Amino acid sequence: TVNGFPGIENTEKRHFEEPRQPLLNLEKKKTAKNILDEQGADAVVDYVKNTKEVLLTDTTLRDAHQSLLATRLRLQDMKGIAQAIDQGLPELFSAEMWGGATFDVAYRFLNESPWYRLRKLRKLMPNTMFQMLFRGSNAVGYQNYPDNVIEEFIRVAAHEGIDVFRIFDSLNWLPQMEKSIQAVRDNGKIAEATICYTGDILDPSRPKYNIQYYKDLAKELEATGAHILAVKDMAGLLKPQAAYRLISELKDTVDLPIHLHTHDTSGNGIITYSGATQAGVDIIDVATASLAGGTSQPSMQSIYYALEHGPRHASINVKNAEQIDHYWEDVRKYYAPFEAGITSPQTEVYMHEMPGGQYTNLKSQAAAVGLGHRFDEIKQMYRKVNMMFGDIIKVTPSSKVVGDMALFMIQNDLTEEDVYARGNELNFPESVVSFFRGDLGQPVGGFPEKLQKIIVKDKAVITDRPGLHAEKVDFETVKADLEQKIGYEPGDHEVISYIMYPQVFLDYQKMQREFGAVTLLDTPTFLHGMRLNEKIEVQIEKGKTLSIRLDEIGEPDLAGNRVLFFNLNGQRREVVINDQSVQAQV
Amino acid sequence: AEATICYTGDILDPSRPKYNIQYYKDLAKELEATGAHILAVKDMAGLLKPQAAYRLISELKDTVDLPIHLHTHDTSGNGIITYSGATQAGVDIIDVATASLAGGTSQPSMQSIYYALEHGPRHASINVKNAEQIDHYWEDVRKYYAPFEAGITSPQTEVYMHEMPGGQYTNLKSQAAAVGLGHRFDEIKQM
Amino acid sequence: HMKKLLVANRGEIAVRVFRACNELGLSTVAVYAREDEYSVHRFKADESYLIGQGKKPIDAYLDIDDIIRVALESGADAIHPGYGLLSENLE
Ligand SMILES: *C(=O)CCCC[C@@H]1SC[C@@H]2NC(=O)N[C@@H]21
Ligand SMILES: [Mg+2]
Ligand SMILES: [Mn+2]
Ligand SMILES: [Mn+2]
Repeated sequence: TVNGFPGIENTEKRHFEEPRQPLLNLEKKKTAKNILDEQGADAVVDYVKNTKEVLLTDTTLRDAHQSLLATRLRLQDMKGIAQAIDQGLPELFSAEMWGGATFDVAYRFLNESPWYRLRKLRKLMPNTMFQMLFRGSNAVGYQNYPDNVIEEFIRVAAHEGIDVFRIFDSLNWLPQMEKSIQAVRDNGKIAEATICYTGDILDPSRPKYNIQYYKDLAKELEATGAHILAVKDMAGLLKPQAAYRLISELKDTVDLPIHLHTHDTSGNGIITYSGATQAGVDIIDVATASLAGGTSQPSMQSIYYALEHGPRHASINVKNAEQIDHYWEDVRKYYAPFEAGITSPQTEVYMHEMPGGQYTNLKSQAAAVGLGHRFDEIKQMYRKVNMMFGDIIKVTPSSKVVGDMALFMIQNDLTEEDVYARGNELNFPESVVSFFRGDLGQPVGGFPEKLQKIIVKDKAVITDRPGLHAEKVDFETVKADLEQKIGYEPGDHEVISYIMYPQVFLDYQKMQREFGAVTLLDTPTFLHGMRLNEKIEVQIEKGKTLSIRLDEIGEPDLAGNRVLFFNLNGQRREVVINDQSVQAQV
Repeated sequence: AEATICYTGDILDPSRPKYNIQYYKDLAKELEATGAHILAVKDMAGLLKPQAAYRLISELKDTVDLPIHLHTHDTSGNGIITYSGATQAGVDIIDVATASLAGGTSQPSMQSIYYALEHGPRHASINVKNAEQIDHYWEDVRKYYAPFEAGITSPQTEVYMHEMPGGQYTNLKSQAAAVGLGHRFDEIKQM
Repeated sequence: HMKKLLVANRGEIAVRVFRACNELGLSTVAVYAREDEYSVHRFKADESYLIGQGKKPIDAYLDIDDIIRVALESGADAIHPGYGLLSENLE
C-alpha cells in the first residue's frame, strides 16, 4: 500500500467485479490421465495412436501467460478455474502448467512455491495429465547440473503429479537429453523427446537444418525409447507447407506419436496446425482464446472451428472452452501492469527468429539501457549475430547468448569483421564465453573455430557433456545445510529447489518468514495493496478467513515510518511500515 | 462493378437451412445476370469457416464465371485459414490489411497471407519485403491513435454465436456503457 | 469418539462452549451470519463458516439445514446449541 509492488508503476487499486464462472455441460469420460494411472505410459501412447481426431494440450497455465503476461499468472486465478478446466474439458491430452520460466519466476516475483502450485493444481485437477517443460540437462535453471540432480528432480516431480515431461535441449543434442528421458521412463511417466525447429526446410538457401537433419534426429530420438516425439516451434517459424512436409516426413520415419508446439507470432499458427493435422499430427499445443495470439499459442476455440468439418476434427468441448474463456478474459484484466505491447501479426520473426519471451525480455532489458530506441538495429544485429555464430538454435538459454552478444555488439558499435579484428582484447559477456566454452553443449556443425578462440582466450573449453564435468552434489549434506539455513527440516522438493536456485529459494524463504503466504491473496490486492475504506477477505485456511479493512493511512513521521490503521477481524490493529519515498532521520 | 453477396449463417450446418449453398448459388446466378464484372463474397462478421470457405467458393466457381473476390475478418482468429481454404477452391482476389493494422476485427494480414501460401499451389501476388517495410510506417502511425484503440484484442469465436460485425461490436458496446448496461453486455450479446 | 464440535449459536455462549471444548481437547467450529462477521466467537474457533446467506441474521442463526450442512461438511461430530435460538427446538 505505501511502497507499491516492485517492478511496476504504482497505480490505484481498480474496482474489479468477480470473474464469470463457466456454465459447463459436464460429460464423464475416460481421460489419458486415467489410462496412465491404470495401465501406464505405453497404453497412453496406444490411445493417442488410436485416436483419429487431433488431441489438444492446454498451454494456458504455463506458456500462454509466459508469452503474454511475463509468466506472472498466479495460483489464485489458476485455482479459480482449475476444477472447471478438469471437468468441462476432459478431452484434453494434457495441461502444460509447469516448467520453463514458471519455476524461477514464481519464486522470484510471485513469492509462491511452484511445488505448492503443482500440489494445489494436482488436488484440483485429478483427471487431467500435467505437462512440464524440461530443459534437458539444466532442468529448470540455466547453469548445468549433475545427473543425480536431474534424476532427483524427475523423481520428485513425477511423485508430486507431473505426468508428461517435454524434454528438449537448447542445441538439439542427444547426450543432454537421453539421461532425462531414461529417468522419466524409469519413474513410470511419459517422456516427450523434443526437436527444436529452426530455419526453413523448404528454403534451399539454408541447408543446415533441412528435412534429412530432422529425420535422422527423430530417428535417434526414437532410439532412446521416448514415448512421444515433440516438435517445438519456439518462434513460430514453422510455415504451413513446411509444417505439412515436416510432419509427413516425421510420420513415415518413426512410429512415435507427434506432438506439435508452435507460436502465433507471425499470425500463421492456425494454418500451421491445420497443415500438420492433414499430415497426421497427433497432439497440438493450444491456449484459451483470451490468452492466445501474438507471442502465445493459437486458440483452442479457433482451432476447433478451423477443423470443424474437415477430415480430422479437434477433440474438445468448444462450449465449455468458450465458457472458461470468459473467466480467463476476466482475470487477464488483473495483469494490466504486466501486459506486453499492442499485439499484431509479426512476420519479421521469420528474419531474426527471436522467441517471443526472449523478444519481450530483451526488449525490457534494452529499454533499461538508454540504447533501446534502435530496437530495429538490435533485431538486425540479432539476425547477423545468429548468422555469425553458425546459425545456432535460438531457444532458452542459447537465445539469451545471441541476444546478449548482439546487444554487446551494437552497444559499443561493433561489426562482424570488427569484432573478429578486436576480439583479442574485447571483454565479451559471460553468456557468450560460457556458450563457446561448451557449457551449453555442442552445436550442430561445431563452433566457428576462429571465432571460438577469439571469444574465449585463456579459459578451458570442453567438447563433451557438461554434466560429466559437473561437481558432485550429495543430498544429505545439502539437506543438513538447508535445514540450518531455513530453520526446519526441508522436503525433497525444497532441497531440489535449493540446489538449482540457491539464492532465489533463500530469498523466497526470507519473504515467507516476513510476509507469509502471499499466494492466498487475490491478484489486485497482491499487486496494488489495499485501498482506503476497502474491505477484503483473505482465506488463509479451510474455515479461517481474515477480515481486513484499511481505515486510515497515517502521515509519515520524521523517521519515515507510516502507521496504517487496519481493522483485522473486527479489532483495530496499527501497523508501522517504512515509506521508502520519505527520507529518514530528518 | 463488384456485385457482393453478404454471408450469414453456416452453409455446412444443416440446422440453419435458410442461407444454404443453393441460396448463394441462386444469388450468384442473379448477380451474374446483371453486368457485374466481379462477384464479391462480404463476410462482415468473419463467419466464413475455412471448410465452408472451400465449399462455398468451389460451388460458386462452377456456377458463375465471374472472378470471386473474398472479404473477411479474423475476429474468430480464422481469417488466414479461411483465405487459404478459398485459395485452394480457386478464389481470385482476397481482402488483406497491413500487419500493423491486422488481426482482431480487422482483415487478416497481407504479410502473413504470403508466408501462409508460400511454397503452395498458388502464391500471393505481393512483394512481402516491400510490404514489411511499409508496415513499419503503419506501426509508428498507429501510436498516434491511442485514444481510438479498441483495447486488448483476442481471437473471439463467440462471433459465431452472435454474428455481430466488428463495427457494430465497438459501437454498440460504447452505447451500453454510456446508458449503463456495460456490465451486462454479455446478456446483450446473448439476446 | 468426538473430535470436533460445532456451536449453533453466537456471542458469549459460543465462546463459553469453545473454551470448554478446548479444555476437553476438542476441535471447534463456529457459524456466523453476514451481519455477525465481527463477532468475537467467529475468531475464537478453529473453523468459522458463513450461514444463512441472504436471510435475516436471526433467521440465519435459526436455519436448521444450513447449520447441519456446515456441521457435516466440517467433519464435526456434535452440535452444541447454546441457549436461546435452537436449544429447545425439537425439529
Ligand atoms: C437471540 O435470539 C439470542 C437469544 C437471546 C434470548 C434468549 S431467550 C432465553 C435466554 N435467556 C436470555 O436472557 N437470553 C436467552
Ligand atoms: Mg492420433
Ligand atoms: Mn513455447
Ligand atoms: Mn469489412
